[PDB]
Amino acid sequence: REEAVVWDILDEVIREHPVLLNRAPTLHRLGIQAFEPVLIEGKAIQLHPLV
Amino acid sequence: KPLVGTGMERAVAVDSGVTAVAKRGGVVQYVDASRIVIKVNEDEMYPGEAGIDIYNLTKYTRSNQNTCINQMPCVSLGEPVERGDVLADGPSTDLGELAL
Amino acid sequence: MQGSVTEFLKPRLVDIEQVSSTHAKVTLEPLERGFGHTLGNALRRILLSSMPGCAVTEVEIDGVLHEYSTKEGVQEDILEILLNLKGLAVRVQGKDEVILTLNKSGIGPVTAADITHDGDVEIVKPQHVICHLTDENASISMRIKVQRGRGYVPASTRIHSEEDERPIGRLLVDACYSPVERIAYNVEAARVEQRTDLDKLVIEMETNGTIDPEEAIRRAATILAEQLEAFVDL
Amino acid sequence: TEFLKPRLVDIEQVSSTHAKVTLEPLERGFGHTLGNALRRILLSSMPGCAVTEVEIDGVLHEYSTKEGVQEDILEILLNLKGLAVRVQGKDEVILTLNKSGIGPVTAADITHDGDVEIVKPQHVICHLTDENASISMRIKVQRGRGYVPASTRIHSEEDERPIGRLLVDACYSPVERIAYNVEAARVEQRTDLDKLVIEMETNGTIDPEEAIRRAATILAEQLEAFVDLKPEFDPILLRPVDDLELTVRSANCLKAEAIHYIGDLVQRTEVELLKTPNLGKKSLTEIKDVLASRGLSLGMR
Amino acid sequence: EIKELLKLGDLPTSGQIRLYDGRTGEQFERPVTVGYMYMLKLNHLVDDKM
Amino acid sequence: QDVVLGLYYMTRDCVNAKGEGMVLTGPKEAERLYRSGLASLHARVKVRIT
Amino acid sequence: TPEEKLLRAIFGEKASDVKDSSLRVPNGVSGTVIDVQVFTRDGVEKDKRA
Repeated sequence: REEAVVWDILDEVIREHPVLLNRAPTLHRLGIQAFEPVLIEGKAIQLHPLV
Repeated sequence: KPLVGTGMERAVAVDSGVTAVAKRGGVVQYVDASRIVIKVNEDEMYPGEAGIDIYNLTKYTRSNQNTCINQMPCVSLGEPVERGDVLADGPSTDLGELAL
Repeated sequence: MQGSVTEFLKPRLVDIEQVSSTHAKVTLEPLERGFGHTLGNALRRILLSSMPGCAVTEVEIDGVLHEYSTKEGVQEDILEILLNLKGLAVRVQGKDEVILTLNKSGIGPVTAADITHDGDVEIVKPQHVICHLTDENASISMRIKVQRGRGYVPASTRIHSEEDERPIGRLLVDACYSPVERIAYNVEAARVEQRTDLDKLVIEMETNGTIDPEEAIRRAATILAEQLEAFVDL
Repeated sequence: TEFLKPRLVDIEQVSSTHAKVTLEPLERGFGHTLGNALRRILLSSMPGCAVTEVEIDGVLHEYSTKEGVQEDILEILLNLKGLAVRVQGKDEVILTLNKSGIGPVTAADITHDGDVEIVKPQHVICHLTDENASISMRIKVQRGRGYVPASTRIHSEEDERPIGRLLVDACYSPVERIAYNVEAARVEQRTDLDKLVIEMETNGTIDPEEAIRRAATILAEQLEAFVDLKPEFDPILLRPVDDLELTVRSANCLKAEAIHYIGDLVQRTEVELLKTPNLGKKSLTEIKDVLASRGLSLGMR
Repeated sequence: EIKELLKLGDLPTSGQIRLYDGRTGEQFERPVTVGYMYMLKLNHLVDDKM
Repeated sequence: QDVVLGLYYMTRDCVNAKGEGMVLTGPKEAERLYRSGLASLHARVKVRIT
Repeated sequence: TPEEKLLRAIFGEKASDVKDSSLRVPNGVSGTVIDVQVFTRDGVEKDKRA
């Protein structure tokens, strides 16, 4: 039951906790790169357009 | 309707049975979101037996994973229809034309 | 109690030309180079979003359990009726929630006039199409609920506000609150006797009828005064 | 039913000139309603003072060169725009810079004292080369609003004056930079909220805290005839102490005691007018005489 | 014959139009193309691919 | 692609079109200037760079 | 587990012998139930709802 106190605590558990992303044809070492997460209220995953 | 079209979109909606097309043409006796009944009105079946036709226009059933297939009446009651024009419309079709 | 400094030219409201019950042309003559371009876009954004409005939010229909069924003798299925109720042009006099009942039988369309009228509720378009009864014995009865809100507040937003909304016959319908569709503004340098550098901000506006241009501009402008209020001090 | 106001007001001063302001809880697009409206205010429509006219000896046409000056005329017009000017009460003040000899001739080398306050005395203006060099000029400052280009003044010159008037663009504003961010605001109820981030840089004419205040107050004076639903002051009290026509000793007394307009002299009791330097009874009887002659008094509130 | 249909539609014969921002209300320096592209929503939508 | 065509527009001098040699110090003027109407990007004008 | 066995003789045993295998709507999706259906085995007591 997403009780809105959990959300604030989720912000604390991801604060300086990186999350590595990865695309399908992993050709070179840059095909996996870690990021810091920013919680977004959508079901899509958002990406920096430079990487 | 697709504003910029090709002209083919009529024969695509009607060839696939997704739309309910008139079997023989008369004047619409009764419409409903549930079914459509039509008085054939001219040279019906060889014996003089029960001129009217009845079309049932399936509604709100699931498709193959997972879209929604239903039909709607596109004709108002008391309107003369000839054989072979859209009586009911299905998913992604607009009175004869295909509209994805 | 001093001082400090000041300058000229506050704006004022002039001829408000009504072209119809929906289209209107407000004009503000005493304006700068200047604020005719500063206020035009800063008024449009507040008018187009943050205005109060009334739209249908819940519709209970008798003999109708879920919004995907039909009803005998009705040309349109239930979802189509629910989408004709999103476009109800209702102006409520002094409440935030009015339960409008609608009963009508017999072959023929069921327009907005066929509602059980109310003294508090003016209907801006009585010619609105809601139904099409096709059987002589077709009869429909529903308890529409109009509410007062702002910001489109769709049905999925308000399941957390259930609080035991158990009634299964109650169809929840999306709000489309704000009564402003288009907002244009022109600069059109103004013909003031002196001070040759003065423009008149000409706001064209097309609404749904449920709000008059006068209070529409004033509620919108007042929001800015309240918003800018926290800017003076810090 | 109604709207919400910004709560988290964080002001980080990168300097007394550069500052960023962030205001977290804000509704949809209001981040841009205010941010772009306050931008169009500070960038153009604001008080402040800057150089508008220059008159230097010998240089008349084509922006000719003055002997013994490192920078030609254009590179002098440049440094003059960037003069932090905050005037006491004057809507036109003529200043003169007279200085000679090798070295930089800054803004401290101008005739100071006392109605104009320069905030940058080490503002580099010119550099003279040889020992026998000397420059002189009459600079005409004006208190205005906006950024008046030299093109608009000469094109529509209804009645201008002779040579020696060199037209410079009016930096008629304290604002050197205005930008705003959007930065979707996380509030525990709704996700689609804005937080306005105002990055502002200014000169010494005014600080960011009062520039934003004076800018938004200027916006609230607008639309005042529209709110659903204090005045007023007097026109003479708004005038400088020069209109009382008193002695030069009593003029510097009000010049040094920070008495700009008569609206401040008229509301200081004689108790404080005896504690003013170089204000005996000859400078106090002169005050109450020219004050009682215009139907006004001394020590009011 | 497309431009001939922009005439009789009382529209610019270029398919280009001057749009303003709405953020700033300022004008976009170049006149952009504006028109009606028949579009469809595909399958492959999220709520299934997450 | 997207961000580059933008920086190619922030460059690319144009024949004198809302642009004269009205200088200031430094980069900060072009931002006070360009908004609004004074006068355009790609305007062919000197300024003091540090 | 003795800790569990203690917890039931603390709060009232009611130690059920039947598990749970209900059909739960999968987390993430949500809508309205528009029809149900039951095909009871040939020769079993057709349920109330059946």
